[PDB]
Amino acid sequence: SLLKKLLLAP
Amino acid sequence: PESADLRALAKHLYDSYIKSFPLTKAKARAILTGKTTDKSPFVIYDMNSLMMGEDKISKEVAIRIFQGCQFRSVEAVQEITEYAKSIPGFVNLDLNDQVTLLKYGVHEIIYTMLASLMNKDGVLISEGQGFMTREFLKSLRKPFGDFMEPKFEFAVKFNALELDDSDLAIFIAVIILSGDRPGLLNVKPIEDIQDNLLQALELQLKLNHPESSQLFAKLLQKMTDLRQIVTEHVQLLQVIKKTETDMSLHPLLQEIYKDL
Ligand SMILES: Cc1cnc(Oc2ccc3nc(COc4cccc(C(=O)O)c4)n(C)c3c2)c(C)c1
Ligand SMILES: [Cl-]
Ligand SMILES: [Cl-]
Repeated sequence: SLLKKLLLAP
Repeated sequence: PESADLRALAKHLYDSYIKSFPLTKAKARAILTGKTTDKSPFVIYDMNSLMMGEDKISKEVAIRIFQGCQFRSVEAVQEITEYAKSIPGFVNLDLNDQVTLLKYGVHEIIYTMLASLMNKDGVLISEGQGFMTREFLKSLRKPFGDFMEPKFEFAVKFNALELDDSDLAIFIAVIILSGDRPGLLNVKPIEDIQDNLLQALELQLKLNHPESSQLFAKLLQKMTDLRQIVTEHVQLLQVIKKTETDMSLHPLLQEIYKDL
């Protein structure tokens, strides 16, 4: 998901 | 002391809040009051001034405004996500639970922070570059005329509590760490973090607002109020996406609104 991707970007 | 640790947590959250949110309430109230040193915001109070501002800051105005709010929401979701990642213990939670906490909590935070940019007469837009009047927003054609009014009503009441950025940083953290969101896989660790945040919030309010009777209880109630604000918003969105056509929804919002 997009939220997951935002959460993973350091 | 356990209290000393609660103050360090409060400060950590404030510092993170400053790093994550470019426009703070402190900066925003300075603009709304005029104390600001920067250039005054461009005021949008009617159709003509909106046209002029589209140059300073196909679709009908009401839709353009509505979608403008949606784009700002997308920007806010990203800022809030960065802030959530700074809350101690958050990044170590099950990744799917982090998604769930954001999915069900971002709008409550968006409306909390929007209040910081509002007064009874209007709202700051594009980080203080413009000021759109409440009068103009409710002048838009239905159903867009009542899109923001409930948010303005909430903000006037919320702002009457006179919270500052330090109070807000903890208030927002508590909301994000809600162990009752639908579908959470591991509630206990979220609740333990929230319980600590709640202790920090209580101490913050007793120290920062010594004369404000029952401020903590009032904030717990604002948390409930915010969920009702989101419920109504979601309800209005479905009325719009039922009578309006050709409208495009940002994928990040489509994801958040799904099953919600
Ligand atoms: C020049 C110009 C200025 N603003 C324009 O349109 C906009 C563009 C961005 C905006 N940001 C806000 C702030 O209000 C918000 C922000 C976020 C969420 C919500 C909400 O209720 O969900 C409301 N308003 C009113 C905007 C109106 C246009 C189309 C042109
Ligand atoms: Cl106000
Ligand atoms: Cl919920």
